[PDB]
Amino acid sequence: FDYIASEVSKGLANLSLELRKPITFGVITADTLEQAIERAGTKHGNKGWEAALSAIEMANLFKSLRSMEIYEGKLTAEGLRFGIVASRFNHALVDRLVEGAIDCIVRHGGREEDITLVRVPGSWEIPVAAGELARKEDIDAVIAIGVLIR
Amino acid sequence: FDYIASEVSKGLANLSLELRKPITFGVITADTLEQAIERAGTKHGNKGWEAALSAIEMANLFKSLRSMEIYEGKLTAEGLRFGIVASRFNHALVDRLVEGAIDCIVRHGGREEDITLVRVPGSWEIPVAAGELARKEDIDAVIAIGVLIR
Amino acid sequence: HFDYIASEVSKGLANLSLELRKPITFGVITADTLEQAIERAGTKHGNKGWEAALSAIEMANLFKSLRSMEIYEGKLTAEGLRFGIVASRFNHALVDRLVEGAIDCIVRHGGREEDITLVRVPGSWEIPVAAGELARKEDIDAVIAIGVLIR
Amino acid sequence: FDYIASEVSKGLANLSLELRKPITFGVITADTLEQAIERAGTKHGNKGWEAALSAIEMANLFKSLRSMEIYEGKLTAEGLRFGIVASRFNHALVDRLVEGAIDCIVRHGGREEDITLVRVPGSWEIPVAAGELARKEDIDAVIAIGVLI
Amino acid sequence: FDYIASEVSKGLANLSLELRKPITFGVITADTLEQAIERAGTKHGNKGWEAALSAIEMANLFKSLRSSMEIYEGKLTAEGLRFGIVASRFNHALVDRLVEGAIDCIVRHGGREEDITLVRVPGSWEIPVAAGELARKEDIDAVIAIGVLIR
Amino acid sequence: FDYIASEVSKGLANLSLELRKPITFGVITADTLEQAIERAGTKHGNKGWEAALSAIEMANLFKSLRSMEIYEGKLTAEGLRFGIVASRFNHALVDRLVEGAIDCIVRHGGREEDITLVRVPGSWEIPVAAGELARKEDIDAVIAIGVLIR
Amino acid sequence: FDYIASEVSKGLANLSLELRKPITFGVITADTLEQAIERAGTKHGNKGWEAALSAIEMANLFKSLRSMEIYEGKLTAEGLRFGIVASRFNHALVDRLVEGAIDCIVRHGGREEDITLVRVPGSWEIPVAAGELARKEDIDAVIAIGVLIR
Amino acid sequence: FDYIASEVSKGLANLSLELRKPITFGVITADTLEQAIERAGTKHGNKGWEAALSAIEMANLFKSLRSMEIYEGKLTAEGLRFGIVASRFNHALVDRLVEGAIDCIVRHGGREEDITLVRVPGSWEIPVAAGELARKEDIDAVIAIGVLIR
Repeated sequence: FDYIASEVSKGLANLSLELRKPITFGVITADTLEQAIERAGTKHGNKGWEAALSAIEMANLFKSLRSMEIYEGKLTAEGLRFGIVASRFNHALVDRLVEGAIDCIVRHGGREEDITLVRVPGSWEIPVAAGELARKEDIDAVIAIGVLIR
Repeated sequence: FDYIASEVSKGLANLSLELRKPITFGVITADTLEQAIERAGTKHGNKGWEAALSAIEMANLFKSLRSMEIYEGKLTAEGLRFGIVASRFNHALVDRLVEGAIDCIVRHGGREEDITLVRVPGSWEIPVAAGELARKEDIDAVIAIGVLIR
Repeated sequence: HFDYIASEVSKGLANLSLELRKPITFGVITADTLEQAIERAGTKHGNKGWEAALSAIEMANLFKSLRSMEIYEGKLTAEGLRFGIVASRFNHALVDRLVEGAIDCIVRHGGREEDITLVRVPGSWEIPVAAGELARKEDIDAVIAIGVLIR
Repeated sequence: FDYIASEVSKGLANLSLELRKPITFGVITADTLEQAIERAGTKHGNKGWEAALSAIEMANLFKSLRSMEIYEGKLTAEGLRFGIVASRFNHALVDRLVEGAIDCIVRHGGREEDITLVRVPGSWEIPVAAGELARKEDIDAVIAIGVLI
Repeated sequence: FDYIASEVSKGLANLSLELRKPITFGVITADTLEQAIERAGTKHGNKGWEAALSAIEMANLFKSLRSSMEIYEGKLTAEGLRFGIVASRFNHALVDRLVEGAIDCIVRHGGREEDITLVRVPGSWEIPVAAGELARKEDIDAVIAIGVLIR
Repeated sequence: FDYIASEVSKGLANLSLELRKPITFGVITADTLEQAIERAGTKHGNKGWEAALSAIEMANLFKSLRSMEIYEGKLTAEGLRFGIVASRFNHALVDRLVEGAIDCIVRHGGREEDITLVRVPGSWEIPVAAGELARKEDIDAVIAIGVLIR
Repeated sequence: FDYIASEVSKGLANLSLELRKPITFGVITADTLEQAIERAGTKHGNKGWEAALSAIEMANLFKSLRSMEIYEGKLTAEGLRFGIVASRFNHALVDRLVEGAIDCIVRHGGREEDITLVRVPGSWEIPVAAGELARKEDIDAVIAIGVLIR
Repeated sequence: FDYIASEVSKGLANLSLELRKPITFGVITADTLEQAIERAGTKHGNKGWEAALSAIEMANLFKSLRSMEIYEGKLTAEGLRFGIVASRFNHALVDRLVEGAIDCIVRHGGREEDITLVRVPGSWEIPVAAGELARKEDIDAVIAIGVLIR
């Protein structure tokens, strides 16, 4: 449970730096399933909801980036395209996180036609699968959603 | 304390219903300054930030109102004008809430050019000032920011 | 501020009903513990949404027929009437239960889901101000307010 | 838990002040069942009887008003018009209260032809229902009858 | 209290299956008059109100019965339906309340008082035989039996 | 008791503000009989006497209103037309308070020809009864006399 | 509870004998709610699951029935049509019971389009509704599902 | 002592919202006379002094009201006209508060020729009396001064 968590963290960071595209680390790491529930305990501040919010800000920031000069990202998600990769194990909480992230995009102006969802068997395969979506020229940001119970 | 809080709450409610304009009650009431510090710094976001978010949703919902039909408020505030009333007493926390409210409105797309801010000396004078801002035609939402310490 | 909100909600809805001259049912569950809200949302015989919708149908028919001796009362045939439901978002797990119960009662009494307008609000404070617009719309015959207040 | 009781009391009082028309508050408030049963008895008469008597007295006072001048109303209700609004909850006692109220109006010279009765299912809907009869120009007095357990 | 209650329940059930027509068992069986008062006092409506509601639902269900899977349910719109009611006479203090509740339920649910037939019997022993005649009438869509059984 | 007292207080206050006419709140709110007896049987301390005196000062204030300027009401009751409403329930103390109020006005120069008395069956209908007396242009002040036993 | 349970059981038995069609008695009789929870807590298939299995076997038996010869029914659900009467009372447990019956029929190869489901208000109305379901020609087996709380 | 305090608070708030004119709530509510003294314990921060300061700011704010837009009131009280209503009961502290409020106006530039003082018998009559001054077109702000001992 330690190898997988370390590897996915390293892979996501390396992909983001190499490909120059925002990747959000929406991965739940909990030792107990109860704590994993509390990370998405019926609150609107779900892990997927917060990750989607950060992804929208990062994408808008890179659109402009690519007194003094101040750069920051808006939350206007309209006209943007996002990719989402979700793990399969323990899908009871995974589905909740996916719904929250999709809700955040739609509520802030995103369209479901520009949202691509990919499902993977295990969290170990998240980085390799997300690499394809990140390398796609028609993707502005990538959100990785998973759960790791120890 | 209790009487003042009751007066401002009923005053804002009466103004909202009569004037037909969304008004958010971003007034934090606490018996101890320690509780006020908790409700002002880094707990689940600034209360002014939360109140600004609620005001944005209500403003868009009213704009829309102007199977089964479902009505909901979009969180994008492009072209929506807002008015903020802030107390002066305990400006250490009041300025914190004003920072959160302005940050929410600006980062959600609303330009700061259309934001009007009015300062009042005490919490007792919030309803009367909001009575003028709400009666202005070019105001789409009113946010009241105040602190009540017992 | 549970007490302040509950008092404000009751006062606002009552004043709206008198001023706007249109029935507004108060389907709000006020509880201090989550268990009491679960008890009312468990549909042991019927949830408050079912009961509030039932009362609203009679009120709409009564005003339809009103607007020895004379006795005025409303029937429970909900066909041909349109309803406006305002649902809070806080504790939406129980709110969805109440909304489903109210819709079920209206549908079973001859109503159609096409003639039901649903409005979502973020907080209980925004229930009165949002409900006012639906009541002012002349095509709406009744207003149902559904919400939960936990202390 | 008395939010409904507070709302109906405030609504009725404000209606009377706004429209300048007498409204009688014949509502029994009791958290226990037996006290409501006692108030529906005949030891002091039914509350509907007392409410109807108050409406008659107040209506005559309004008609007369609109050494020291003294204004008071008689208990004769010939030729007047009354609007009675009653709830259905706990109708086992509400029916007797309504019967007593109508009995008082009829036996005090009033005619049932002018008695207009409005039926509501919940006590929350008493003020809004009264908003119609009270706004009618041909209603001399409004009576509100309800039970709150 | 024992034999009479068993016979009336068995007789109504046998008539319902034989004639294939809904028959509601609105019979209050109590060992003490206080229990009768509990079922006579308003508990979300009197037993007659519930019995009439059940009769309406069953009648519409039979009317329908005579995408993924066919689901049939009964609506509460009693328009154009004819009902027959049989009631006992003993303990008429509560019996009149029950029959008034049942009549009020049918009327307020869109039904017309013209299409309601009422038959009175001296004791509960004569309920099944009268119910059989009303059920065998072709112009009857449902039968409601109202009675009280005090031990 | 609680509902009746709150409604009477709010009703008289709203009528006074709306009609801009002085109205005195001479209502005894006691939980026990002895307390009301003390307040309606004080040695030269009748509440009706005190309420009438207050009405005299208010009327003299409004007649004038309608270094620095100072406005005050003189305690002379001459030339004032009063209106009095008296509850019928618990008439034992109501009559005492009415007599005390009449004594105060007459001993200050009031004429019984200028006092109009109206009786109300219950304390609930005091506000509506006083609402008509205050609406006559020839009435200078309104005095409400009532008793509330808990 | 005694009269209801006895009459329901007797009526269903008489209907089965008269109409010559399989009717299974999936009515759970309990004094308290604990017996209902344990018998519906997906132990190895609820009462509805078992009743559906019994109905399928009986339907297969009558398909062919209606040295020595031995007749028995297999556990195939293809080509068989079922009607289910479900009580509305305590629908929180009724849904689990009816779902178990549906799962047994579907997983035995049965198709959902042959299942006709009807809801009844009370347990007393179960026999009369079951009579119409069995009397229809296109119905092969009848399942009665109800909960009796004492 | 509770009815009077609630009624005067409601009356002042309603008058301010209805008439659109600043009204300052300089009313002392203390359970003990010692605490009432401490609210004006020889300090320059008296209740009347603070109320006058708030009144000056509110009046200047409304004069202008009737990057972004920021509105706030100055303390320049010159050329303004104020009305003061003071209760009579317990005048030992009332006179101190009145002197403090007058001192604040004069010290910040106000003139005694534009200050109108009205004295009322009891605190219950403060709202009705203040309504006249508030409705006067030659009054910019109204200050209500009173003491309530419980």
